[PDB]
Amino acid sequence: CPEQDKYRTITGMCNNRRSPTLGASNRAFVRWLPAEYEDGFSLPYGWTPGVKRNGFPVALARAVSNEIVRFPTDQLTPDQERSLMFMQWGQLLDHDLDFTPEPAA
Amino acid sequence: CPEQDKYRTITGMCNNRRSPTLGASNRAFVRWLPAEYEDGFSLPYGWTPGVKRNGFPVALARAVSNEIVRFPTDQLTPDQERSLMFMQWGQLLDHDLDFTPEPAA
Amino acid sequence: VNCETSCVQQPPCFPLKIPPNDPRIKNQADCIPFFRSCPACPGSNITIRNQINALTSFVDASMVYGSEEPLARNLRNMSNQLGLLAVNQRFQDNGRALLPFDNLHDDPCLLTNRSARIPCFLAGDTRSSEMPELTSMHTLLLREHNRLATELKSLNPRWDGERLYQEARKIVGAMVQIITYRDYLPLVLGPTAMRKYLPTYRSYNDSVDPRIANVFTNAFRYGHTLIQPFMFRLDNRYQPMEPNPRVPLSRVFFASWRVVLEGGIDPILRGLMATPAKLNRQNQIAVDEIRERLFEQVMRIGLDLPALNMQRSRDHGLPGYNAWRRFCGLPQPETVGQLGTVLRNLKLARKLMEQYGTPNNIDIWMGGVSEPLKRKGRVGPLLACIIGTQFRKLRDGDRFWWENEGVFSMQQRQALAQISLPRIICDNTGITTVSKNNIFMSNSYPRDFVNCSTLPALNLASWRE
Amino acid sequence: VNCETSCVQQPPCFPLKIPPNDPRIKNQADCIPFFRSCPACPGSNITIRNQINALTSFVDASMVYGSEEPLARNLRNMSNQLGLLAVNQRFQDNGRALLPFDNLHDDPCLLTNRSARIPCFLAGDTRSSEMPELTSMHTLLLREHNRLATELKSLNPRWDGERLYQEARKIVGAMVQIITYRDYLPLVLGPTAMRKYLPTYRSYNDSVDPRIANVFTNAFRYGHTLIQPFMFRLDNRYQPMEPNPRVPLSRVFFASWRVVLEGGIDPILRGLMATPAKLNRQNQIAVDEIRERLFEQVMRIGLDLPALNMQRSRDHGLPGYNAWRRFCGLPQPETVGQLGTVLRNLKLARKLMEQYGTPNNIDIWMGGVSEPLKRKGRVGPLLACIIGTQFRKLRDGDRFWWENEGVFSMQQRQALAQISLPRIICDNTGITTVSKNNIFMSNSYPRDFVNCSTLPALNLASWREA
Amino acid sequence: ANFLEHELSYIDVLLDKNADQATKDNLRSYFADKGLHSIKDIINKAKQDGFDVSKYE
Amino acid sequence: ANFLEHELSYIDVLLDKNADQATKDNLRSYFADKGLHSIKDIINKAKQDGFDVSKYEH
Ligand SMILES: *[C@@H]1O[C@H](CO[C@@H]2O[C@@H](C)[C@@H](O)[C@@H](O)[C@@H]2O)[C@@H](O[C@@H]2O[C@H](CO)[C@@H](O[C@@H]3O[C@H](CO[C@H]4O[C@H](CO)[C@@H](O)[C@H](O)[C@@H]4O)[C@@H](O)[C@H](O)[C@@H]3O)[C@H](O)[C@H]2NC(C)=O)[C@H](O)[C@H]1NC(C)=O
Ligand SMILES: *[C@@H]1O[C@H](CO[C@@H]2O[C@@H](C)[C@@H](O)[C@@H](O)[C@@H]2O)[C@@H](O[C@@H]2O[C@H](CO)[C@@H](O[C@@H]3O[C@H](CO[C@H]4O[C@H](CO)[C@@H](O)[C@H](O)[C@@H]4O)[C@@H](O)[C@H](O)[C@@H]3O)[C@H](O)[C@H]2NC(C)=O)[C@H](O)[C@H]1NC(C)=O
Ligand code: HEM
Ligand code: HEM
Ligand SMILES: *[C@@H]1O[C@H](CO)[C@@H](O[C@@H]2O[C@H](CO)[C@@H](O)[C@H](O)[C@H]2NC(C)=O)[C@H](O)[C@H]1NC(C)=O
Ligand SMILES: *[C@@H]1O[C@H](CO)[C@@H](O)[C@H](O)[C@H]1NC(C)=O
Ligand SMILES: *[C@@H]1O[C@H](CO)[C@@H](O)[C@H](O)[C@H]1NC(C)=O
Ligand SMILES: *[C@@H]1O[C@H](CO)[C@@H](O)[C@H](O)[C@H]1NC(C)=O
Ligand SMILES: [Br-]
Ligand SMILES: [Br-]
Ligand SMILES: [Br-]
Ligand SMILES: [Br-]
Ligand SMILES: [Br-]
Ligand SMILES: [Br-]
Ligand SMILES: [Br-]
Ligand SMILES: [Br-]
Ligand SMILES: [Br-]
Ligand SMILES: [Br-]
Ligand SMILES: [Br-]
Ligand SMILES: [Br-]
Ligand SMILES: [Br-]
Ligand SMILES: [Br-]
Ligand SMILES: [Br-]
Ligand SMILES: [Br-]
Ligand SMILES: [Br-]
Ligand SMILES: [Br-]
Ligand SMILES: [Br-]
Ligand SMILES: [Br-]
Ligand SMILES: [Br-]
Ligand SMILES: [Br-]
Ligand SMILES: [Br-]
Ligand SMILES: [Br-]
Ligand SMILES: [Br-]
Ligand SMILES: [Br-]
Ligand SMILES: [Br-]
Ligand SMILES: [Br-]
Ligand SMILES: [Br-]
Ligand SMILES: [Br-]
Ligand SMILES: [Br-]
Ligand SMILES: [Br-]
Ligand SMILES: [Br-]
Ligand SMILES: [Br-]
Ligand SMILES: [Br-]
Ligand SMILES: [Br-]
Ligand SMILES: [Br-]
Ligand SMILES: [Br-]
Ligand SMILES: [Br-]
Ligand SMILES: [Br-]
Ligand SMILES: [Br-]
Ligand SMILES: [Br-]
Ligand SMILES: [Br-]
Ligand SMILES: [Br-]
Ligand SMILES: [Br-]
Ligand SMILES: [Br-]
Ligand SMILES: [Ca+2]
Ligand SMILES: [Ca+2]
Repeated sequence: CPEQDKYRTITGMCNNRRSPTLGASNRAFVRWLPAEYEDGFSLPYGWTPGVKRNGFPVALARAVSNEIVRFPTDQLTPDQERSLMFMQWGQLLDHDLDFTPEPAA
Repeated sequence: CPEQDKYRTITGMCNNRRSPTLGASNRAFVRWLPAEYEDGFSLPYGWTPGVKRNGFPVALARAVSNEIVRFPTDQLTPDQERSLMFMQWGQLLDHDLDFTPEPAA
Repeated sequence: VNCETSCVQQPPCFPLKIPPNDPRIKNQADCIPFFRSCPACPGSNITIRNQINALTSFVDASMVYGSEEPLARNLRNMSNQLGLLAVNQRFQDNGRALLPFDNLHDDPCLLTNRSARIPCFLAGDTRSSEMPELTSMHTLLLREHNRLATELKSLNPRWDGERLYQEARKIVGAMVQIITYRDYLPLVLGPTAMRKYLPTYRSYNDSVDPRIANVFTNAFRYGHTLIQPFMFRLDNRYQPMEPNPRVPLSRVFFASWRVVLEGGIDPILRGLMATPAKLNRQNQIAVDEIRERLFEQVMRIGLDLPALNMQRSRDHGLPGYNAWRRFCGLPQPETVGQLGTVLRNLKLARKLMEQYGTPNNIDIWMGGVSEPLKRKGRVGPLLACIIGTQFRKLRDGDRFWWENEGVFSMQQRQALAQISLPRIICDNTGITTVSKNNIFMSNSYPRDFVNCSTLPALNLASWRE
Repeated sequence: VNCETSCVQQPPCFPLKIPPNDPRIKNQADCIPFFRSCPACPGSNITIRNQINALTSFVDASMVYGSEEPLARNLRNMSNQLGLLAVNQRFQDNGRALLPFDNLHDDPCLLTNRSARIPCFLAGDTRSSEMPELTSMHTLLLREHNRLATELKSLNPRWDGERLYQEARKIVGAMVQIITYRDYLPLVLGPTAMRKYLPTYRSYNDSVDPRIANVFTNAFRYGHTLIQPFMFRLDNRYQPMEPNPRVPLSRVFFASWRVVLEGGIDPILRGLMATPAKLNRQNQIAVDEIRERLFEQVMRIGLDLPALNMQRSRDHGLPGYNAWRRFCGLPQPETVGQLGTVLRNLKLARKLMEQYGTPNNIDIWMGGVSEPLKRKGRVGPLLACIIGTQFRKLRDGDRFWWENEGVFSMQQRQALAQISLPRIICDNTGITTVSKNNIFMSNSYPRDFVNCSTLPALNLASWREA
Repeated sequence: ANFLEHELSYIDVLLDKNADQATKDNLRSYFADKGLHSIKDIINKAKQDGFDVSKYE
Repeated sequence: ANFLEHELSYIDVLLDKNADQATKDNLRSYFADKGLHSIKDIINKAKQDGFDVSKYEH
């Protein structure tokens, strides 16, 4: 980590001199809260049939989407005060901040 | 985690129902500050000859002990208002709270 | 084992199961495919599992320049010392640069329009082809880097390509910062949340942790509720552009051919400027183009983006709604009546309870988007806290933040304050009429539009050696 | 490379090098041995290295009962249904129990007095034999467990071994908590910090993280400044005992034989009650028995415990003093003069700056113990913040905290309020005279002592189940 | 994994012909949990781990 | 590791009969930083990865 530089590194290393991986790529997310897993440490809620979360059965994500999120597209309300460029910058911005890798098929 | 229980587990598992490893044995310590290693992620300050910390040479731990900690032991000041049991309860208590394993030779 | 074609729950697959009476997927033996996110410490029975961020957390335009050293070299034009970003060598839109092509194993962009044989684009981030509106924004920023390096080259003949590349990059990063914090985040959070979570900038603070929080990767998907079911293209009088003015979203995913062969970026940028976003309402959360037919042209089955959001939060071991409410200093509803009050909607509160049983268990995305929106913002208090907290850390914990003493001179900062996204569109496209005031609010032609010549350019006189 | 004998720096060895003109180690090519703490994720270069806690964070008397299920079982007497902890089967201490012996592959206790052939003791934690004073405390709690179980058996005959064991364990755990938070921590922190960091308990909060913080494993080593250079043993008139009444500490480490063959735990306990702690002063931090001769009887060279602490903090990637000050919301000195003001000791500030160059780099233990002590405490503001914060989390984040509703009845809670460490000593040893007031402050015989008869026993009548 | 000195006393209870059957089966269960399924296995473990077992002939 | 389409421009500049020498050395060092030390190992990498580069060969 050099003692004088002039521009950003590509990877983000060395932005923070005292803890040089902070904000750099290919590093773990920070946790603001302790993680909540079915088995404490690894398995997601919904993994093992019959295993409840905090006293209640886990709702299928698709089931939630069906009951709560689904609406008739003809009802769509346009935003009088936001352009579609507003949506798009947010996705562009998201792509500057985080990408969470997964294994490949 | 069973929903009723009445005693502590030995390992500390299930004390916290929503995050059942918290405070259990053989788990990573929580970090209140981001770590500070020589290379950012693993090597301790003082590992590599010549590598500074935040602008300055890393002092040998034994030198710090020699120059700051050492004193003539016959000049020891007894604590008028603490017993030696105060020392010993502290060690006992520590031994309830944390042991950091090391690899065996 | 193959999560794309199988419904077996074995690592790393965590497929979404199908309820009875699904409106689309009738066969309960089927599933929606899902790969669990890569663990930081694979195979461990000591660590609590955590996920990886492959990008730089900083608002550094890494989606343009890449977050890894090899990729970053590949994106550059190494055939001269002009400090440029490689451009497409086969195609142009009306004389101007397109992104270079990538060379992937299973190129999804080739599976949209098979005959066109237009592969996916290569950019600093791998998702640049996912919708042509995203691609256009990417192409814009590429062109603006080349324009800047060219202008700097003229102004400073001495400079080598490294110098030109870095200086342009540093300008482009500062524009993403300024657009984001001055123009975007206020319209996300609303004035009240903005002042509370982003008070006026003081200086760099090396004790502020600038990492993306795990929860933010899920919380910032609030933006799925803004998505409109069509891609709109408008001609140079901002009229529907024939013969496909309104393309359903499920025919634009990975449709790189549409940029190259159906009129370049100009029509797409005009449609983002002159069309409204979707409004998030409690009974109109998210459209079926992303909920039923996400990526349906390039996969065995249409995905459900909202449902993937919720599965992902579980994959990442994210606490539920009440825990995040508590984190944020907001009251935590325990009953259906209390949840009703918090949501200003007892009907929605009953439907959340019927699924989840307790507000403790409501998935963070579902909870966040359910909340009523802050005055003059497009998220509620829970998401405003998560989003605002994150962006404060990205600002205050960034050593190369544009306002930080020593990054830019006072003259450079003054020049940089004059930038805006509409100007960047003027500078790098064939569009001459653009959104006024705030580009993110303006949405109606012609009342919200101006000629380009009314907008001051970025003056680079303070970059002279 | 074997870290105990090699001075080569290769994972996992991180030996302390020796400075020029060391007052004790004249051989500069020698080193003080040091194994790096086990990484939570071995061999990764995604993760930031972190260390492991092998024990339960909770104040649950896990140093008695163990923190792993196989160990916990081995500590129990499984030859009847009385719910007892296993006791030594070869030795007694005037008719009372000693801890059973462990069976270690490399046993350091056996190297302290070779002819005596007494191994280390087995307990809930592996360090119980590190000094006889610590051994004596582990032995006290073992006995107290067996006494409660015996008494509960008498009260509730139908209870099986598992029931008796668990109920006794639950009481011992409550007793450790009460002595810690009512009697001990207030004298550590002082009143001001006690109020700030440990306000009156309300209720269990399931959103409080109860984990031990990495930094606490280093900051709580403040106790090293309290260590006296001798083991003191006193007879039943509180007079010095026998031929060896004041044994240098470098001859008591792992010396289990002293408990077994030189008179039991009674004289040691008298020694702890009727001798002062060492005072920490800015010019008298730690004694040479731990600084020069730590464990010298059981290994190739004497260790330096202060030095180990600072090497360990670096091993664990701990931030320096100013970072911890900032985390606590305390001013961060930049200059020697400012450090002088903070320490109320310019001389020490100049010494710390000659070593470290900036206060940003002072190691947390060294900086923590260098601070002036809070009124009626024995740590400065920095260590008060870290220790206070930790113990607040262990209390509020513990579902089995003894005052959490549903853990004990009201009647049991009222019974528990009467317990004291002096009483526990009366009930499980041959000592008839003990510290009054607060045992941690009382230190001079006879001024601060009372007969055991004046102290009320723990009344277990509310533990009666029909 | 090492046999412990106090466990030798469990061997005594198991070879005591006048000790409650319940008591013994509890101890056999304790030893079976550590991979020792017969008394000859228990004595042998004690021997390997350094204890004199010669009063068990 | 895969050869990209835009790198086909950098084979033209290497084969250019009067292109600047310090340009053509930069491109050789670029390709040599990804394991391709000759031009014959630059066309053999473009081949495998799906392009046509016999539009130079006979
Ligand atoms: C149960 O206990 C939790 C935790 O309480 C903490 O620990 C206990 C032992 C005591 O020390 C408390 O004083 C501690 O707070 C309580 O929840 C916390 O509530 C506070 C106040 O509402 C929350 O703080 C807020 O945090 C907001 C978000 O940013 C914070 O987090 C980021 C993390 O990186 C950090 O950068 C930032 O500086 C903040 O720390 C912030 O906007 C807001 O202004 C405020 O600071 C805190 O987050 C909560 N912690 C959780 C949920 O773990 C409960 O209130 C308590 N309940 C009861 C009834 O006692
Ligand atoms: C530079 O920035 C750091 C970090 O600031 C945070 O993020 C920025 C973006 C803003 O949101 C800040 O408001 C945030 O705080 C600042 O340091 C922090 O200062 C505060 C206030 O002094 C510290 O909070 C204190 O924490 C004490 C210890 O307990 C805390 O941690 C435990 C364990 O997790 C937790 O249980 C507890 O709830 C606390 O969170 C506590 O005794 C005290 O009352 C107070 O809450 C905070 O810890 C500091 N963080 C760090 C990383 O040092 C700097 O002040 C700032 N400097 C300047 C000049 O701006
Ligand atoms: C055309 C618009 C958008 C998409 C198409 C799209 C799609 C996705 C997908 C498939 C994911 C991953 C789902 C999973 O977990 O498997 C995804 C994640 C993220 N989004 Fe989406 N998105 C479109 C648009 C937006 C907008 C407008 C956003 C914000 C304003 C936005 C955010 C995000 C974020 C942050 C993620 C997670 C990224 C990560 O991997 O860390 N998206 N999107
Ligand atoms: C009564 C005598 C005490 C010792 C003898 C002794 C020795 C050690 C040693 C050797 C370590 C390990 C050092 C290393 O890093 O290699 C150690 C660590 C810890 N201590 Fe020490 N200690 C004695 C006494 C006390 C007292 C009175 C303490 C507190 C009041 C105290 C605390 C601690 C703590 C918490 C540790 C770290 C434990 C861990 O492994 O996490 N000790 N001590
Ligand atoms: C080592 O241990 C032996 C015990 O095995 C100690 O020997 C005893 O010493 C006392 C005098 O203090 C005598 O009264 C005993 O009769 C001795 N017993 C035996 C077996 O000789 C010996 O003193 C110890 N060594 C040291 C250095 O303390
Ligand atoms: C590099 O720049 C030159 C001049 O601007 C251009 O002709 C060439 O196509 C560029 N190559 C790439 C791959 O961008
Ligand atoms: C596929 O692409 C070609 C481009 O040459 C275009 O002519 C054709 O209309 C496209 N098909 C559809 C259905 O859009
Ligand atoms: C078990 O308890 C009995 C009765 O107190 C005692 O005689 C025996 O020695 C104990 N066994 C062990 C291993 O402690
Ligand atoms: Br999180
Ligand atoms: Br966690
Ligand atoms: Br509907
Ligand atoms: Br820490
Ligand atoms: Br860290
Ligand atoms: Br001295
Ligand atoms: Br997996
Ligand atoms: Br262009
Ligand atoms: Br098509
Ligand atoms: Br995507
Ligand atoms: Br340069
Ligand atoms: Br700004
Ligand atoms: Br605002
Ligand atoms: Br922070
Ligand atoms: Br509704
Ligand atoms: Br909760
Ligand atoms: Br409420
Ligand atoms: Br609210
Ligand atoms: Br309003
Ligand atoms: Br608005
Ligand atoms: Br808010
Ligand atoms: Br136009
Ligand atoms: Br604008
Ligand atoms: Br190591
Ligand atoms: Br020597
Ligand atoms: Br006893
Ligand atoms: Br024994
Ligand atoms: Br000796
Ligand atoms: Br030890
Ligand atoms: Br029981
Ligand atoms: Br208490
Ligand atoms: Br007090
Ligand atoms: Br205080
Ligand atoms: Br907490
Ligand atoms: Br002596
Ligand atoms: Br002094
Ligand atoms: Br001094
Ligand atoms: Br040796
Ligand atoms: Br610092
Ligand atoms: Br100061
Ligand atoms: Br202070
Ligand atoms: Br006092
Ligand atoms: Br006595
Ligand atoms: Br008293
Ligand atoms: Br007391
Ligand atoms: Br190309
Ligand atoms: Ca970035
Ligand atoms: Ca414990």
